[PDB]
Amino acid sequence: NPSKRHRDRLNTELDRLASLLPFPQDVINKLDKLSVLRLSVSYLRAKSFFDVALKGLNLQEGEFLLQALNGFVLVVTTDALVFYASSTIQDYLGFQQSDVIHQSVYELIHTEDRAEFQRQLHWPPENSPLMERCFICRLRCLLDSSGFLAMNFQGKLKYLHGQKPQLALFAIATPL
Amino acid sequence: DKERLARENHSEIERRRRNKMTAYITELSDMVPTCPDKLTILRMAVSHMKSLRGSYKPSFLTDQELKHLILEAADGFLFIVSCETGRVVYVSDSVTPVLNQPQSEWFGSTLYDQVHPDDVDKLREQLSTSSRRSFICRMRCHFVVVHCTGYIKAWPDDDPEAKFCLVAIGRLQV
DNA sequence: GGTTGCGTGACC
DNA sequence: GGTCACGCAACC
Ligand SMILES: [Er+3]
Ligand SMILES: [Er+3]
Ligand SMILES: [Er+3]
Ligand SMILES: [Er+3]
Ligand SMILES: [Er+3]
Ligand SMILES: [Er+3]
Ligand SMILES: [Er+3]
Repeated sequence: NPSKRHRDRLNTELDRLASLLPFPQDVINKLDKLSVLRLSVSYLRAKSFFDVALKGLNLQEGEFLLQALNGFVLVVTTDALVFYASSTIQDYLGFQQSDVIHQSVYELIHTEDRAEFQRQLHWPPENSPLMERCFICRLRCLLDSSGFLAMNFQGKLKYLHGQKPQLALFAIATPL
Repeated sequence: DKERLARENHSEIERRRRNKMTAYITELSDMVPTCPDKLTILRMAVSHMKSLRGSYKPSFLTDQELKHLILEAADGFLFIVSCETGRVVYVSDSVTPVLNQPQSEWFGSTLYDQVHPDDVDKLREQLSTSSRRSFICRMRCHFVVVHCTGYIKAWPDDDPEAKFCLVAIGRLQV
């Protein structure tokens, strides 16, 4: 039929796109078709924002940055959606970044601390003295933990561009 | 015998799959060279992706994007130093907003020269090499409190195991 | 022949 | 609770 070709050639592009994503093959192949799109736009959003803001070991640098840090990096929006979760989130919380991005941050936070976090999202010029955030919060953990691993977000909330003028929390997770 | 209702709630669910599907296409059409057929938007999206880009490491974010990000959220800079001889191996350009004097008196100088005198003895203890080390020290420009976190990697994928070096990042303590 | 949406069912 | 694949009725 012609509808079967419709859906088919509509799928092959999702498969190619997925294969182009910047994750290990282990996770790429188990990606839900919706996830493909969702995170695939998360990628482009990050690239745009970094192009506007940023407008041989230099390569090894990134890798070194992820491992050398005692925790992981988090970028959330006022919509309370993980704009970014570094690969190392798996190393301390047992979550794969693939399934953390573009998912309600509140699905990682303890109910008690959920409120305080919601307050940390919303308090403003670019680099004010205000809205420097350094708060403690407990985040779900999947390691052998008792769930709710306690750690400490030290970060600097700043304006998020490239999306369409919303704010966002850019922070580091310090486990201790 | 009203199961049709609960199967009518099934419709509502499958519907959101569309909205979520379509809504992403629109989202995925705002990060592309356009303001249209969806399929076309997906082919153009593939094109965009391929334009952006043995063992090889993919990355959501490049070294510039991480370097920057860490430098924004925490005021952290990377440095690799030699695990015994106080010899610096590498320092990112992020040593300019955190501290000053980038890439001159840090380029070939010993890490012991960049710290306090009364911290040398407390530092060599970290570099015994007798897997992951973290500490705090006082760094030059007069002086600031720097929290250093990192791991040990050697400098010359196996099945069992791999002069060493301290690969760490230092950020202003708080 | 194209694509946009809709209500079903099987299969988890 | 959700995914994936049908087939259908529209319409350029
Ligand atoms: Er899903
Ligand atoms: Er790199
Ligand atoms: Er309690
Ligand atoms: Er029935
Ligand atoms: Er700062
Ligand atoms: Er000097
Ligand atoms: Er081997």
